[PDB]
Amino acid sequence: YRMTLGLPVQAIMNCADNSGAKNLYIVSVFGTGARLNRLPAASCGDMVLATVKKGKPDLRKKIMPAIVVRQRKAWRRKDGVYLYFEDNAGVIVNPKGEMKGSAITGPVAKECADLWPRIASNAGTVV
Amino acid sequence: AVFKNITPIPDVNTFLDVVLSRTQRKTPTVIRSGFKISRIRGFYGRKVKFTQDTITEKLDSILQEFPKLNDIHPFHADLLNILYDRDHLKIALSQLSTAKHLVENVARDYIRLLKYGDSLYRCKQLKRAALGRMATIIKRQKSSLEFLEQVRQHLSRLPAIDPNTRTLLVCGYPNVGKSSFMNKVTRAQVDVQPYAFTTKSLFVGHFDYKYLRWQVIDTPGINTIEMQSITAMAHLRSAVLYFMDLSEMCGYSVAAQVKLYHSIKPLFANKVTILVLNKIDAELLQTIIDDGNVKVVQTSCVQDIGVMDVRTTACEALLAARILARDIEAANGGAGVYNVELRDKYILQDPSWKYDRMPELLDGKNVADFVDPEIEAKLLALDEEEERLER
Amino acid sequence: HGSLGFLPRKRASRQRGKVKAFPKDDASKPVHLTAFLGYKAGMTHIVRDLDRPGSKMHKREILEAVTVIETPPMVVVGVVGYVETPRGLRSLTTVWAEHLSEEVKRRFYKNWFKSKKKAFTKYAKKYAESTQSINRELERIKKYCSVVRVLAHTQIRKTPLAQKKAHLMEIQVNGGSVADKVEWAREHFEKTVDIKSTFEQNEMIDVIGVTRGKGNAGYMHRTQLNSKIYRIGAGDDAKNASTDFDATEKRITPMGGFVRYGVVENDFVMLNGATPGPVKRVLTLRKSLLTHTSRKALEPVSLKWIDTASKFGHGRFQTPAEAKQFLGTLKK
Amino acid sequence: ALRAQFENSNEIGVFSNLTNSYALVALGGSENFYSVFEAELGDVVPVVHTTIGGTRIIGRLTCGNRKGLLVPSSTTDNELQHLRNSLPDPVKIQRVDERLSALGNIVACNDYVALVHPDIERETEEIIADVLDVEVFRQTVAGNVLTGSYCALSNQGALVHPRTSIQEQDELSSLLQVPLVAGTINRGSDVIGAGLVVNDWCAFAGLDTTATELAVCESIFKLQD
Amino acid sequence: TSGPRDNNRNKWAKKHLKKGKRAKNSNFSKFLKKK
Amino acid sequence: PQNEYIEESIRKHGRRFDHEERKRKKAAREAHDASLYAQKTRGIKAKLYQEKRRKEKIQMKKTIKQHEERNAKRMITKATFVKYERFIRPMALRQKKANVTHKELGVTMQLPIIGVKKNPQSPTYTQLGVLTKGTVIEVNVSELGKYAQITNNPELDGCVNALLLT
Amino acid sequence: MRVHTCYFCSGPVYPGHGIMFVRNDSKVFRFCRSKCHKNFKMKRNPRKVAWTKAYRKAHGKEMVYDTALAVRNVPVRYDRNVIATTLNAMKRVSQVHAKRERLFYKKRLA
Amino acid sequence: HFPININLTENGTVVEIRNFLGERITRVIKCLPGVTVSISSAVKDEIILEGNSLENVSQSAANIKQICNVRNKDIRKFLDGIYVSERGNIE
RNA sequence: AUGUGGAACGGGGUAUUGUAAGCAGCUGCUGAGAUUAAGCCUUUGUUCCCAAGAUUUG
RNA sequence: GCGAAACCACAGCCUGGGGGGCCAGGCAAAAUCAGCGGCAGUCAAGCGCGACGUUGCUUUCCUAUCAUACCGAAGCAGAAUUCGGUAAGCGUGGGAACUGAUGAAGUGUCGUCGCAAUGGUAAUUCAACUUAGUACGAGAGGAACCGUUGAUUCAGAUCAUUGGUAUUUGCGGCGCCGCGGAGCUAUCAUCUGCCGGAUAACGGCUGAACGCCUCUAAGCCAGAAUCCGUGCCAGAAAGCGACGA
Repeated sequence: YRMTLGLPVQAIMNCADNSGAKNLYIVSVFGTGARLNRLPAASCGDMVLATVKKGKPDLRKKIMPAIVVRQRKAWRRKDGVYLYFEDNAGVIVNPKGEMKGSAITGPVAKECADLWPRIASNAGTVV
Repeated sequence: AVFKNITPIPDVNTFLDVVLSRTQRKTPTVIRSGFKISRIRGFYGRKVKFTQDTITEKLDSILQEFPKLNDIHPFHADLLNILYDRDHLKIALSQLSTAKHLVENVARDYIRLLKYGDSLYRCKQLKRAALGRMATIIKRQKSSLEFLEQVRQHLSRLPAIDPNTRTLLVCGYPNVGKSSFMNKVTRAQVDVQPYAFTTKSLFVGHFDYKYLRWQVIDTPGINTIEMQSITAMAHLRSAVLYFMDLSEMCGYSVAAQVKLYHSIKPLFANKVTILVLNKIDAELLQTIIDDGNVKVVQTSCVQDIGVMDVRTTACEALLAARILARDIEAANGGAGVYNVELRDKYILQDPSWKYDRMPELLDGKNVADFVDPEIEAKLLALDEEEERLER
Repeated sequence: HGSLGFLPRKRASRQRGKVKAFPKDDASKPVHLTAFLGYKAGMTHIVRDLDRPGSKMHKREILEAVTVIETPPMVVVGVVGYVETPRGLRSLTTVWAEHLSEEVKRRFYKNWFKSKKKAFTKYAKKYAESTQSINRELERIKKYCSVVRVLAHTQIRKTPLAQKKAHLMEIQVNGGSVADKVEWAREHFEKTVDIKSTFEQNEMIDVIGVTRGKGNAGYMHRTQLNSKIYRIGAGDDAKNASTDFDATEKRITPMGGFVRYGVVENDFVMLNGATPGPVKRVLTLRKSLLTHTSRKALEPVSLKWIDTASKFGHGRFQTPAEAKQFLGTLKK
Repeated sequence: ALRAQFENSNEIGVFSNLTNSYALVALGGSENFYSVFEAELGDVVPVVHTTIGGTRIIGRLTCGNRKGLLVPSSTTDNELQHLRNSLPDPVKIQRVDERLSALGNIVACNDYVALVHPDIERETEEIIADVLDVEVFRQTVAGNVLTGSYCALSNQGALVHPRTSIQEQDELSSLLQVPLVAGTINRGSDVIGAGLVVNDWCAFAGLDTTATELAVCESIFKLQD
Repeated sequence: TSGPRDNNRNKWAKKHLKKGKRAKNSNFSKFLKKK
Repeated sequence: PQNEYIEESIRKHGRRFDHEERKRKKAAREAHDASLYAQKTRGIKAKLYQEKRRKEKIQMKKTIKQHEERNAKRMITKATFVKYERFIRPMALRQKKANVTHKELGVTMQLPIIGVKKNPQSPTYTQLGVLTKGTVIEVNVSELGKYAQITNNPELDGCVNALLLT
Repeated sequence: MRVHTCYFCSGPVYPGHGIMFVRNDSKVFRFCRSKCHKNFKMKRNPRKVAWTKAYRKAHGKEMVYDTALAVRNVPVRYDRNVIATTLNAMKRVSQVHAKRERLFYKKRLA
Repeated sequence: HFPININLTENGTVVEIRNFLGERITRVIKCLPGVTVSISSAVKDEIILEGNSLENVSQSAANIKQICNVRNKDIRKFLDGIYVSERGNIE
């Protein structure tokens, strides 16, 4: 169930949730193997840690769980049809898996939809 | 202690055996005579430095696993003090870290001594000195570990307390038949015999009453078992369940139990009691009934009747105070290997066309995109239209 | 350089994939074959439903990357017989059939068109004079044999190639008695034993070959294992490529011919993944060694739709038929 | 009343859907969950285990009522053909094209009225009025357009978000013309519609559903009888 | 998991190969041997 | 887990069907198991097992004797006590207290060194007051001034274990 | 599989090859060709690209319409004979499409 | 709680055992050559095995004792299992 | 070292670009033109070629 | 085509032992080319001390496993944890001519076919579904087997789908730009990676020494990520066979 891995750590992605944050500096990737000559990355559907760069001051300088929604990288789907979204956007979640934003804005991958059901109900325009 | 999850306390020499074995396994056990003097100094030094760290590892593991008796609840700490001489246990804990601090200083003294190593055999004597002298410190603390393991056996045997939630304390005559009602109430059932102090240990039994958890808290009948029952009843947000043998089938007089109830009336204060007249089917009671807060219930312990009604009254008083498809899949191919067939699960007319496959697309066009219900009549009109267009 | 099982890295000897091991069989089984010979047409892709319970796409539609292999009907021309010795496995008698084509007679020769073409002349004479001499050697086969293998060479005329020498291979017959195998061999001499009687479209193949020379990496023989057959097509039938879900008749040969191969007219096997060697290198099929119980083989296979676009370039059409109605009328 | 989990978690309302006339069970899961609905209402209504767009989000992606069930645009026609085979002729099947595919997570439907998102398309609202034949109300459930996510709907009751105002709850209950319960499912979770399933004759709750919350749901939906 | 020479992954497989694939293979080569 | 709330419950639940036959056979097998455990064992772990075995043999022999009786650069690299100071003595190497064991009392008690009476190595060592075995050192005897001879080599040992000269 | 269309080249979209990109407005555009993918990247008009069908469409160079044979978000029940006639309906429709477009090509060339 | 299934096959040679602590593992206990085992009918949960060669008979039941051998659990609480009590002659 | 043989072209398919020159009043010719094996395919089309010298070994 | 020079006891295989040569071994076929604990005291085994005891303070290799496999023991219900054992195979505590490519020659010569002495090896861990909210457990927690599906690393191949190069000096536009086939490239893309015995600890059965007993003494079973064979890689260029003329 793997996707394309091209989003390395220490990157700025859009906090597309309704939590009020705008930008987030990527921090960590969960469950990533020790791979040399290739940074530990994630795609739309992986739980990651990031520190909010822009947005609320309480959210800023505070790392929390997050999952990628919009995939700027060519996420080669299992259906074969590749998809190139606008940019790299995501939504912050709790360590248990509760999305911080009460609403969702932007696109979220269907491959990411089945993994996280808490963030699935927060979105209505799943595309 | 309730959530102890502490490691067992082994023999000190056995603890020293594995620790020395850790020095025999983790440290480099070979030291060449041709190596550098400082390198040889660190061979016995860093091993001893790890040995003291190993000595500090299990000791701090024992220290962290040792809980604070003052941090325990008033009913938990007093019963623990009544269990295995917690004052002497804390003194051993006081003798544990201080000796560990003494072990820390002796190792630091030897480390500074090892910093000025001169000869190989002198360091070899020094390497023997710091290990064995600290082993003598382990040998000095001989009986300290003996009391911890039994306490570790006691704390593991000691269950969790449910004072914060709604609970029910059952105290009175020893095995007066209300314990049988208590055994019929909760999932955990305590065994009783005709002997005295049979229900010496408290029973942690989970139960619910009227959509509210009712914890049956067992207390020994009134020593050591009753003193623990006194300490548990001292600090508890629960009600009393005084079972009085009306027919003296519990071996105790009603006047002796009521006077004891009058004696235990200070501990029974600030709580709605239950004057369970046990052994109904088997004067001084009016003086006990003068309190008013005791729920006088006639309990036929011989006939085993009246427990649920008392459970309904006391809990309210406590509330007043407060084949299948999977079966088909089990026979077809098991879980994760059997496939479900949806051809039979169809409302189509022709069953032969139901199990048959359906052409999704043809000639570069989606066959379903141009498929309508009246397409057969439309195609017949299409064949006539093309014939008319040709004519 | 960590897979020392494949070190040392030196090039292979035989351009044709040499079979080393042969599957364990019984005398209770009926007589059947193990090996075969095919050619590397090229890689393609398909779509197919997935009747695999317990997977994340159970009863879904998933692309699969595949490989069509050009497989002609296969000409058996005789047998060899092995006796078992403390020194290994020696071959006792080699008995051929009476007649050979020029293609397999090109195999024995280096310059067939220059030379006198006189191979197998006098052996055909003793075939006509005395078949009881052949009986004598066959009498020595059913008396003293343990492993029977039959000869074989490819119908390379049907394959559109400039190579005219046939490729000769053994196939070990498996099943039945030793006398049954010689009975099966002498009743199939000089004919062709076709591919559709070997496999059942649900069996897996461990295809072998020599990998692609890289202009000393490459040209090193491999035995790739565990590739699944999806369709043993019939070259005479024009419905080979067209599945039941895309009834409209179409051919497996893509437009503009295959890249580096060209056109395909004969039976093919539709094996997934890949195999060693470049396009139109000789290729070998064989049976599995252990009866493998993965559900990837125990499942049925029923295709959905095949892509036959122009691999030369980047085509966007299935057949030149449907292209013209999708396009307008050209200036032609 | 049923208290179980959709294999993975207790949020069973997101995995599978259920209408008043048929039940849309998902595919790819274990047969126990399908047998759970089969033993519950299989003898009454149909329960078809089928995937929606090759995914397991049938509960929150499509909306359905006693009249019919409408699904997103990207639904597979073969799945629709499977749906048209599984669902009866009286069960209307119609695909809806919109920029928001989650009909179940953003729109709530009942046997008499419907709760629609304030940002829903007019053609989508008219088609929903044509198919489901219920009084659609394009509004925001507790300020959220995800009406199906923030609230649950049933025939003999309704479940509203606990964060909504009581005056707004009384306004929404009057708009729905049915009793609404401003509570939470799965013992205080944020999933209301996906945290509890309720039909006209049965109801389903999660494995993590509270005993009091389930009792609040059965009283609101009149499921005690 | 298990290893190459792991009997745990091989003892259950021999019982798993008694049913499943073996009879289907016998059903496969029967029609293959048919002319 | 054990005797409290398990054992009596196990009494009502029963034990293993062969809980006694397994122990006795293992008990009888131990009489022959100790020989191979003494024979096939090798290395330091065997000597450790032999250390307890030699202790057990000694422990049993004493018990057998009792039962029979019952039946009847210019630097100072050595430890010091604290131009003329040509060498260098470290602060950590300097020792001020010593475990002084009285000859008559036998009380090994840590006491401070009042001074260094005489070092048997060299007068310069006596001038430097280095710590060594057999040296005469002044020690305060008020809490017991007295002299003492070092009975242990504090260089290789690291501690000044000295016996009172009186 | 319902085949999509090229967003720029206006041709059909088949399985395997190509790419399907979605916009921020939930507008999924599928380009069947890499040049068409580059055309959508370069944002050139489909009717202003001679190599695209929209240019011939909005210039009179392509056939406008052909309502031959007198012929879907609603699912319906399946029938063997209904689909059989639907299978035969596409053959005559394609034949009429070949004849009508040829006459349209005869008018366009003249 | 979970009764252990036992099925005698091949004249009692192939012992099909299952449901040991409700486990789905198919326990096949092939008897030694020359010994016949059968489920005793007088006493429930009793298997009577008889034969001429006692060594092959005794090792087979010990193998049966090693077949459903308990592991990865406390032997005290988990106490029900397969045991051998009667060992005697056929006459 | 004479064949459904080969070489050089031509034809066709296939694709890459992008509607050719030029004509008339941006449009129609013009989804045209060009290119496509040099490690694309095909060829009943045209022309040409072929009856081989030397060496090694029995 | 012209054409040195340095240098030159004679030289050229490895292991061990007293270096190239010696001793004992492994072996050994031409001819060439490209990379390269102490002190004090009390005892007392025994021969004045005296043991165990008692009293005073202070790249690769190697297992000695850091996880994975398997078990043993423990207040080990379960989970989780501790100790011990096998175990260095693979992962995550220490040590430090070689590989390619031609090549004559016994087999009368050439060619096809397999044979196999030997040389190397391979897979790896992680988690998801039931099987379970079950057994168990007051509750809270929560088994294990089989079956199934995944993910990571490594290895092996593969260039349809996606990407990069233009000496296709190929197509077009204004030396510049758009495209750029093929070929090439890629966890940038894609497919595959297995099994049969024998064993360590350990658990056993039978059964003497020693009339009992005893997993042992002769036998015997089960039993490890363990080893050896299957399979996989190559084929002695002085190993060999059948057939073709």
